Amino acid sequence: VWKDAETTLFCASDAKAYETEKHNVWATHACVPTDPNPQEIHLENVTEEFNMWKNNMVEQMHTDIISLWDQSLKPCVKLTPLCVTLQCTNVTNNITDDMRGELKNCSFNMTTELRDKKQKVYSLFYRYRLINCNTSAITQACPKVSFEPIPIHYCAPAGFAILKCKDKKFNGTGPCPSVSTVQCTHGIKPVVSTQLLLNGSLAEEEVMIRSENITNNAKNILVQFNTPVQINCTRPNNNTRKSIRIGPGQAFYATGDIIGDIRQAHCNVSKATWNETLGKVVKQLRKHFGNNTIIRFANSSGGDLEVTTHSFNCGGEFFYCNTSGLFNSTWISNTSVNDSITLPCRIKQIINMWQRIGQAMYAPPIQGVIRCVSNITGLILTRDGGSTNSTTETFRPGGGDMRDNWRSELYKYKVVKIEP
Amino acid sequence: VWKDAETTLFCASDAKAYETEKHNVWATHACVPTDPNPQEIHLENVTEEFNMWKNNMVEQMHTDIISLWDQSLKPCVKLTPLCVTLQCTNVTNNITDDMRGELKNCSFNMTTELRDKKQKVYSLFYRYRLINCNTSAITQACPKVSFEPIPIHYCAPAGFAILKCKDKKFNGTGPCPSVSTVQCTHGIKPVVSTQLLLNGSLAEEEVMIRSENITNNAKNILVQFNTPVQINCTRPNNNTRKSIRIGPGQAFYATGDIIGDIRQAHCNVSKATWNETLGKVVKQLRKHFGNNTIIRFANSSGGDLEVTTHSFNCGGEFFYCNTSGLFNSTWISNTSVNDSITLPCRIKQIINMWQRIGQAMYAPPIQGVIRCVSNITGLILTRDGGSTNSTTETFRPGGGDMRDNWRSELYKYKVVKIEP
Amino acid sequence: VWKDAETTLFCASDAKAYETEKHNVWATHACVPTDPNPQEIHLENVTEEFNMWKNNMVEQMHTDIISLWDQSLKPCVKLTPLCVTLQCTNVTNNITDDMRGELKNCSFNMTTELRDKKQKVYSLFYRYRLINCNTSAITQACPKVSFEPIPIHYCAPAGFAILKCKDKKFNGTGPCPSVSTVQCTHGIKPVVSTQLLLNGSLAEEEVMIRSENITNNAKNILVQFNTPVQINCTRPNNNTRKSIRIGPGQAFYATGDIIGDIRQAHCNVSKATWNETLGKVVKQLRKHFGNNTIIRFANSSGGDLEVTTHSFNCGGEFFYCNTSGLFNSTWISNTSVNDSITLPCRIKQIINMWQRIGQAMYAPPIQGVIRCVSNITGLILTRDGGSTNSTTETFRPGGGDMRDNWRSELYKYKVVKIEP
Ligand SMILES: *[C@@H]1O[C@H](CO)[C@@H](O[C@@H]2O[C@H](CO)[C@@H](O[C@@H]3O[C@H](CO[C@H]4O[C@H](CO)[C@@H](O)[C@H](O[C@H]5O[C@H](CO)[C@@H](O)[C@H](O)[C@@H]5O[C@H]5O[C@H](CO)[C@@H](O)[C@H](O)[C@@H]5O)[C@@H]4O)[C@@H](O)[C@H](O[C@H]4O[C@H](CO)[C@@H](O)[C@H](O)[C@@H]4O[C@H]4O[C@H](CO)[C@@H](O)[C@H](O)[C@@H]4O[C@H]4O[C@H](CO)[C@@H](O)[C@H](O)[C@@H]4O)[C@@H]3O)[C@H](O)[C@H]2NC(C)=O)[C@H](O)[C@H]1NC(C)=O
Ligand SMILES: *[C@@H]1O[C@H](CO)[C@@H](O[C@@H]2O[C@H](CO)[C@@H](O[C@@H]3O[C@H](CO[C@H]4O[C@H](CO[C@H]5O[C@H](CO)[C@@H](O)[C@H](O)[C@@H]5O)[C@@H](O)[C@H](O[C@H]5O[C@H](CO)[C@@H](O)[C@H](O)[C@@H]5O)[C@@H]4O)[C@@H](O)[C@H](O[C@H]4O[C@H](CO)[C@@H](O)[C@H](O)[C@@H]4O)[C@@H]3O)[C@H](O)[C@H]2NC(C)=O)[C@H](O)[C@H]1NC(C)=O
Ligand SMILES: *[C@@H]1O[C@H](CO)[C@@H](O[C@@H]2O[C@H](CO)[C@@H](O[C@@H]3O[C@H](CO[C@H]4O[C@H](CO[C@H]5O[C@H](CO)[C@@H](O)[C@H](O)[C@@H]5O)[C@@H](O)[C@H](O[C@H]5O[C@H](CO)[C@@H](O)[C@H](O)[C@@H]5O)[C@@H]4O)[C@@H](O)[C@H](O[C@H]4O[C@H](CO)[C@@H](O)[C@H](O)[C@@H]4O)[C@@H]3O)[C@H](O)[C@H]2NC(C)=O)[C@H](O)[C@H]1NC(C)=O
Ligand SMILES: *[C@@H]1O[C@H](CO)[C@@H](O[C@@H]2O[C@H](CO)[C@@H](O[C@@H]3O[C@H](CO[C@H]4O[C@H](CO[C@H]5O[C@H](CO)[C@@H](O)[C@H](O)[C@@H]5O)[C@@H](O)[C@H](O[C@H]5O[C@H](CO)[C@@H](O)[C@H](O)[C@@H]5O)[C@@H]4O)[C@@H](O)[C@H](O[C@H]4O[C@H](CO)[C@@H](O)[C@H](O)[C@@H]4O)[C@@H]3O)[C@H](O)[C@H]2NC(C)=O)[C@H](O)[C@H]1NC(C)=O
Ligand SMILES: *[C@@H]1O[C@H](CO)[C@@H](O[C@@H]2O[C@H](CO)[C@@H](O[C@@H]3O[C@H](CO[C@H]4O[C@H](CO[C@H]5O[C@H](CO)[C@@H](O)[C@H](O)[C@@H]5O)[C@@H](O)[C@H](O[C@H]5O[C@H](CO)[C@@H](O)[C@H](O)[C@@H]5O)[C@@H]4O)[C@@H](O)[C@H](O[C@H]4O[C@H](CO)[C@@H](O)[C@H](O)[C@@H]4O)[C@@H]3O)[C@H](O)[C@H]2NC(C)=O)[C@H](O)[C@H]1NC(C)=O
Ligand SMILES: *[C@@H]1O[C@H](CO)[C@@H](O[C@@H]2O[C@H](CO)[C@@H](O[C@@H]3O[C@H](CO[C@H]4O[C@H](CO[C@H]5O[C@H](CO)[C@@H](O)[C@H](O)[C@@H]5O)[C@@H](O)[C@H](O[C@H]5O[C@H](CO)[C@@H](O)[C@H](O)[C@@H]5O)[C@@H]4O)[C@@H](O)[C@H](O[C@H]4O[C@H](CO)[C@@H](O)[C@H](O)[C@@H]4O)[C@@H]3O)[C@H](O)[C@H]2NC(C)=O)[C@H](O)[C@H]1NC(C)=O
Ligand SMILES: *[C@@H]1O[C@H](CO)[C@@H](O)[C@H](O)[C@H]1NC(C)=O
Ligand SMILES: *[C@@H]1O[C@H](CO)[C@@H](O)[C@H](O)[C@H]1NC(C)=O
Ligand SMILES: *[C@@H]1O[C@H](CO)[C@@H](O)[C@H](O)[C@H]1NC(C)=O
Ligand SMILES: *[C@@H]1O[C@H](CO)[C@@H](O)[C@H](O)[C@H]1NC(C)=O
Ligand SMILES: *[C@@H]1O[C@H](CO)[C@@H](O)[C@H](O)[C@H]1NC(C)=O
Ligand SMILES: *[C@@H]1O[C@H](CO)[C@@H](O)[C@H](O)[C@H]1NC(C)=O
Ligand SMILES: *[C@@H]1O[C@H](CO)[C@@H](O)[C@H](O)[C@H]1NC(C)=O
Ligand SMILES: *[C@@H]1O[C@H](CO)[C@@H](O)[C@H](O)[C@H]1NC(C)=O
Repeated sequence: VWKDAETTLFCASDAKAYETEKHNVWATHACVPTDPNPQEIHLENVTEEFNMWKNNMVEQMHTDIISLWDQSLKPCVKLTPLCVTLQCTNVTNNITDDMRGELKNCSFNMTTELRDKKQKVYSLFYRYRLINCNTSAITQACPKVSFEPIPIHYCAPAGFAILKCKDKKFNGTGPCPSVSTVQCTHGIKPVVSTQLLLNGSLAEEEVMIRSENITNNAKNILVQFNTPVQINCTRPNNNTRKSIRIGPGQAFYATGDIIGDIRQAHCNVSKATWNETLGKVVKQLRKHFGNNTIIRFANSSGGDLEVTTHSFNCGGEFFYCNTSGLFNSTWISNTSVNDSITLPCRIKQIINMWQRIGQAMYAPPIQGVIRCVSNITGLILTRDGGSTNSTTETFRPGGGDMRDNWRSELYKYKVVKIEP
Repeated sequence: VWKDAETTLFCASDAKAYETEKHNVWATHACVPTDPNPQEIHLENVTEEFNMWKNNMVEQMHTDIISLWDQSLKPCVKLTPLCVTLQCTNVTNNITDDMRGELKNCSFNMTTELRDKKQKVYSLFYRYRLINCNTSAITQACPKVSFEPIPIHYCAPAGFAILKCKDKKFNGTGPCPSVSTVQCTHGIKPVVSTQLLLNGSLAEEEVMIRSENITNNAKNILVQFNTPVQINCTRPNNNTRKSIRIGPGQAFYATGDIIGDIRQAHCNVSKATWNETLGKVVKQLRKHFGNNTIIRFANSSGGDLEVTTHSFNCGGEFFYCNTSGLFNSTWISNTSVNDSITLPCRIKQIINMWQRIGQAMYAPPIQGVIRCVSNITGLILTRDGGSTNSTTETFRPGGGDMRDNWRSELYKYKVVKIEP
Repeated sequence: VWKDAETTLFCASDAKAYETEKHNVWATHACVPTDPNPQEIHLENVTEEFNMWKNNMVEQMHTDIISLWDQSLKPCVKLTPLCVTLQCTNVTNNITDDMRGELKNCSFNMTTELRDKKQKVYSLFYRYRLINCNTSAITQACPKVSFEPIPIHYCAPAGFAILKCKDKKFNGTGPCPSVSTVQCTHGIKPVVSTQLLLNGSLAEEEVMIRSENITNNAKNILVQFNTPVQINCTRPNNNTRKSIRIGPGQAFYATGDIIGDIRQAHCNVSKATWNETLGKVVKQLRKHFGNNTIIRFANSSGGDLEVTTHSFNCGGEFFYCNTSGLFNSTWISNTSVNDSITLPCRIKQIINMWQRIGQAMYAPPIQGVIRCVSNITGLILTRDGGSTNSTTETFRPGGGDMRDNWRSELYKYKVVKIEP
């Protein structure tokens, strides 16, 4: 007897990591070390039926990680008071292109100690007077933290197992020949991004495309790669940490010292991989739903900054990248058709977590010149509903609900229970 | 073996209701649906001894509901800051009877956004300058809530039962012939009122009077009816909801728009029922402790507004009703002796829950013209200690501890445990 | 089978005490009464091996009591706002010795009710204008509390026991002949002090010296006495309680009324006991590690006020005592060698609990003339690393981590588990 769908997930993690960093603090507090036994061991026959996209385990891991995020919001992060009005100026003494600025170094009036005293203080805002924040601001900061995803294992309890499709070619709703039962997963990393999977897991054989409804264009298409497309992101913006402890309740930072004239925040994607991978993707597409069609990739359709750009994190700052460089190639149905692609990005401090309960700020980006090298492990796509007179199919970057990213990770795990 | 008194109560509730309304939110969070099995099934003989007024289950349900009320106090309700001074005026441009006003439309100075800015704002106070609140003010309000009692079932756990006296005529301390054992109650509604039971449960046969000590006038007398006396309460006061979200931490309302000039807030009790019921009550009284006596009913003896009036709620506002109309009849011992009784009521926003930890405000009464039809299911009485030379007995409305209302509801449930 | 080290401790306590006092509130909330059975009963043979200083039970009781202290910090204690600047003066109108003052009666400006009104208010500071507090101030106060250690028993759960060395002469790392197993301890009192144990437990036979590493001078030496050295502490400082409730959120006190000109805060230690005890201690020392050496006792080496003085409490105020009177005797190796010792002490309101999360204030010391008689049950020592050419050994008062005080109390308890 195998019964499914039980919100019960054990956890596993730890080696050299402890506290400080918020991910490390979280894994430390919610996980125990693992054991290198796990045998799974598939048993002969025992079914061919499965459906990864109707897994409530995903929704569990999701709501869990979010609630944990609030549990991190509790102690140090400051929901108040200082955001009122900002006396900002610009570093531009001559100008072209009407740049203005995303980053501004500003002056302020700040409650320090005692009653109603102020001192002149530096403040930076990522996006002149006023302007403030809109109706909420939690400021994370904190003395000892950081933000790098840490491997988290999901295990089944006592009297429970987890079946796992080891079939390389799964239709997602469908015929699976090899079912095994593991007690605990290998350890999943919590990478929060859109459009591409960064870090994550690779396909064992060939590139695999997966959709909950290949006809319904509103449903996402998790495209998993057998190979990584490079992406090196260097944001050489510089900020010097100054945490002025002037008052008991108050804990204020001061960023925006020094110089260096860094261009925005910068990134690259490395293309050879992107050439073969995109060609092979249009190959898979044309060997699935797309039989004879020229495939075109336009950029994001529009929306919130988290939706229009590849919004991901390089350690707690929220990067937004113009994504035209990833999606600007028309793939000819007839046949297939040192330089690297350089993508324009921006660092944000003010992000909107949760629902609107509050905004989250990583206030003192420490040091400067911080490059994050990543492996493009993925694509999340939504199809642009087209016609058949166009003799072409258009595909756009979609996403937003990270639960889709977990289905893209939790695709081979379904918690099940055993009965005599 | 049957051992009693265990603070362990399972709960049951839900059908179409979900969240929003605070009662709905509570039942949703503290209850699971029920099953329409329950068989009770009385067993032949098995005792005649019981005592409803020494039940700690009542004290449990009570403390539970109150703690739950604080659990509702947590998220949205605002204990601070704005109550300081009020710049109020009156709508009276000509006058008789020196009415002044219970309700006032007032002007204020309000922290909106940023640092130390204000804007002119409407404010209403239910009860000229100043005056404020006394040393505490929690303001409930909230975007999605309401307040209507929701059926809550109390069940016994595993290895436990609940004996239930199905005897129609119980002396309260005494001889009960039919004991049954149910797993879960039919579902009790949390009606917070004094003097009368509103909604609640009716007596199966005749009117039943119940007292913990019929000699001790300090002990309450729960008079349960076999029939409901009508009470229709129309408060046609009008208030238009304006919730100005000016600042992140601040959430302010604005009531007191429009007009219609409604007299106070109004109510009615329907009398024919009240005639027969009161006659029958003096009948029961004269067939119990009152053998040969003329029975008179004077109004409340005095005290806090919650004690002098029939303080009940029509959806979160606290109504206070002049109760002379209910208790103004002298019942002659000799024999017995379309018009409806109309009662004067007032709506309050500022109530005192708990102990003095804080006052509770339902700040934006939404809409206007809100009529609540109710069934008078009850009387809670205290006797006026009289003499025997008066050749009369006087009875006054008492109450205050809602636990008495639960004994008036939890009268047929006593949690018990089973042993071999 | 006996396996050790399980963070599981049952608790026991209560007789006549209830709430109010914080210790009473704590024992009331975290303990159930006990039973006067406990039989322990040693069993013949069954080992000689033990090690009291590697007990994680101590660390458990410690972290528990501290977390409980924060749980007391929650409701009434005020982390804010009023500490800004103080307008203080002195009662000295003529002077010798440049005394200044530890205690000052001061004037202030205080938010009372409404918006931005103040009234002239008395304030006392234990340690002229300004000065305030440094970067945190929690103010305890509260309407109904106090602070006197209450006996707390530690018990082993189900399937667990606690072995107990009843050997009078234990080397601490070593050979123990009599092991017994109790379910619950006799009840340990939470005395927070340094250098001396006050209240606490006495040795059954002779004076016993105990060290984790008798060679390592950095390790503490818990010297347990078979007899108490007296210590009577009379602080006849007077303060009159005035709690002005001016505003809803605000709860302010007012101390520093009346007079009496009490000298600081005063104390005594009674010496005859101290004579024999110190002689016997140098006896034990010379019969252990000190074979032929003149033993000298200098005062505290320096540090925070909690480290330099015998920092203990007389009911919630933190006393600091000049400790030269305890350690000023050179003990001749050759042979041994009504007046009472009077020690100078100071009462503090501002103490630093925890880590630096915040300072704790007992704000209104109520009444005046409060004498606490105590039994000196102890010594915590650290050795001054000397030479062998000096032909003398010097010993200094050390301490600070109260866990050492619990090892000094939890010395005969090690929670263990049983297996077939
Ligand atoms: C608590 O207990 C107390 C008693 O202890 C109860 O107190 C009652 O409170 C209610 C609420 O206010 C009172 O109701 C109002 O009564 C007003 C006076 O009514 C008397 O006089 C009228 C003549 O105007 C008379 O018709 C009434 O008797 C009628 O009803 C009885 C049965 O009850 C019946 O036996 C009679 O035959 C009468 O029925 C005739 O008239 C009816 C209309 O009134 C017709 O429907 C029927 O077919 C027949 O022709 C009674 O003697 C009365 O004026 C008020 O009516 C107003 O306002 C109502 C809203 O509150 C609204 O619904 C009505 O339509 C009406 O509005 C119209 O008229 C007014 C002015 O009359 C205009 O301002 C409006 O603009 C509107 O105009 C329209 O109609 C005009 C005339 O036709 C026309 O010109 C115009 O063009 C428009 O078309 C209220 O009904 C009640 O009086 C109180 N009772 C007592 C004993 O004092 C209370 O019930 C109880 N509470 C509860 C919860 O139970
Ligand atoms: C801070 O202040 C500084 C000054 O202190 C200021 O400096 C400017 O910097 C910018 C960027 O380098 C310069 O912009 C470029 O100007 C080029 C030259 O334009 C002049 O000549 C044009 C014709 O030249 C063509 O043909 C001639 C043969 O005659 C040939 O030799 C040339 O090489 C070239 O082929 C002429 O059209 C132009 O005048 C136009 O505009 C003015 C108004 O500004 C108008 O009045 C005229 O009627 C006419 O429309 C001018 O005289 C220019 O070629 C170049 O344009 C190309 O590149 C841009 C992208 O960069 C394309 O958008 C465009 O389509 C062309 O492909 C570009 O515009 C500018 O010249 C400097 N200003 C001066 C005075 O030197 C900065 O703006 C300030 N900011 C900063 C941070 O530096
Ligand atoms: C953005 O802002 C960030 C800050 O938020 C800023 O960070 C800088 O990062 C760079 C690169 O890592 C640092 O540069 C290095 O600085 C080293 C330390 O220099 C300090 O101390 C010097 C002496 O130190 C010796 O002795 C001290 C004890 O006294 C001991 O602690 C040290 O370990 C060491 O033994 C001192 O001379 C120096 O001050 C010099 O310069 C200042 C002006 O800047 C001048 O006022 C002084 O008079 C003096 O000349 C400073 O106080 C330094 O050792 C090191 O130098 C070696 O390496 C470089 C190559 O990297 C060689 O060129 C050089 O010959 C040496 O071998 C190097 O210079 C810098 O310290 C950080 N700044 C801060 C504030 O921490 C980034 O620069 C900014 N980034 C951008 C993009 O703008
Ligand atoms: C806003 O301002 C307006 C004015 O702009 C003002 O209007 C008043 O409205 C009220 C309520 O309707 C009126 O009060 C009533 O007055 C009745 C008439 O009183 C006059 O006459 C009295 C004797 O009349 C009797 O006999 C005569 C024949 O002589 C006969 O026609 C009558 O029908 C009646 O039978 C007389 O006593 C009285 O004068 C008394 O008071 C004045 C001081 O005010 C004093 O100086 C006199 O010496 C004497 O004591 C007056 O001249 C009156 O009958 C009626 O009283 C009965 O009812 C009330 C309950 O309503 C009972 O309490 C009382 O016991 C009686 O049973 C009542 O008092 C008043 O007349 C209006 N004023 C004017 C100027 O017209 C309002 O006050 C303001 N407020 C609002 C919102 O409207
Ligand atoms: C408030 O104001 C009042 C005034 O209104 C003021 O009162 C002072 O109170 C203090 C404490 O009681 C007094 O201090 C003592 O003074 C003693 C006397 O000193 C005088 O005489 C000294 C010599 O006397 C010796 O020899 C004579 C014979 O000649 C013999 O009879 C005496 O008994 C004694 O043996 C003399 O040296 C001294 O003058 C010295 O100092 C002044 C400066 O002040 C300097 O100019 C001189 O050159 C010289 O150095 C003075 O004339 C004194 O004996 C005593 O000292 C002993 O005790 C202290 C400890 O208390 C030791 O530290 C010291 O080593 C000695 O053992 C002590 O100093 C003082 O006299 C009062 N002042 C007056 C004017 O009467 C307070 O200060 C104010 N405060 C309060 C709260 O009261
Ligand atoms: C430090 O400050 C604290 C305050 O925080 C202060 O505390 C005082 O503690 C002392 C000692 O315990 C108290 O002294 C006692 O006060 C008793 C009460 O006196 C009050 O009431 C008197 C009458 O009371 C009778 O009737 C009332 C009802 O009316 C009833 O409640 C009582 O129980 C009792 O039956 C009243 O006369 C008295 O006022 C007198 O004095 C004031 C000036 O102080 C004057 O203005 C009045 O006109 C009047 O003369 C006061 O209001 C009192 O009964 C008691 O007296 C008996 O015992 C003493 C010996 O102890 C005998 O000498 C005396 O003859 C009586 O037998 C005693 O005096 C005092 O009340 C506390 N103060 C406060 C504010 O509570 C300390 O003094 C300060 N300590 C230091 C070191 O400075
Ligand atoms: C998928 O979507 C299409 C419409 O886009 C619909 O026709 C089809 O029935 C859907 N499949 C499922 C399983 O709902
Ligand atoms: C970034 O570095 C990796 C190797 O670490 C390389 O494969 C990749 O091509 C680089 N990215 C670009 C755009 O050059
Ligand atoms: C990047 O994308 C935006 C829309 O998201 C588009 O308008 C813009 O032209 C693109 N930028 C580049 C460099 O192509
Ligand atoms: C607001 O304005 C009123 C006068 O309209 C004044 O009495 C009051 O002091 C003002 N309050 C503030 C916040 O200054
Ligand atoms: C009931 O109250 C009366 C006094 O009012 C008293 O005489 C009687 O003993 C009481 N009964 C009980 C059970 O206490
Ligand atoms: C209503 O009751 C109050 C006392 O609570 C009494 O003073 C008043 O006279 C009564 N009012 C009416 C309308 O009878
Ligand atoms: C309170 O008054 C003092 C002078 O008595 C002054 O120095 C101080 O600034 C005042 N504080 C406030 C709140 O203005
Ligand atoms: C005790 O400390 C001394 C150094 O002071 C060292 O020589 C000895 O090895 C230590 N013993 C243990 C058990 O570490």
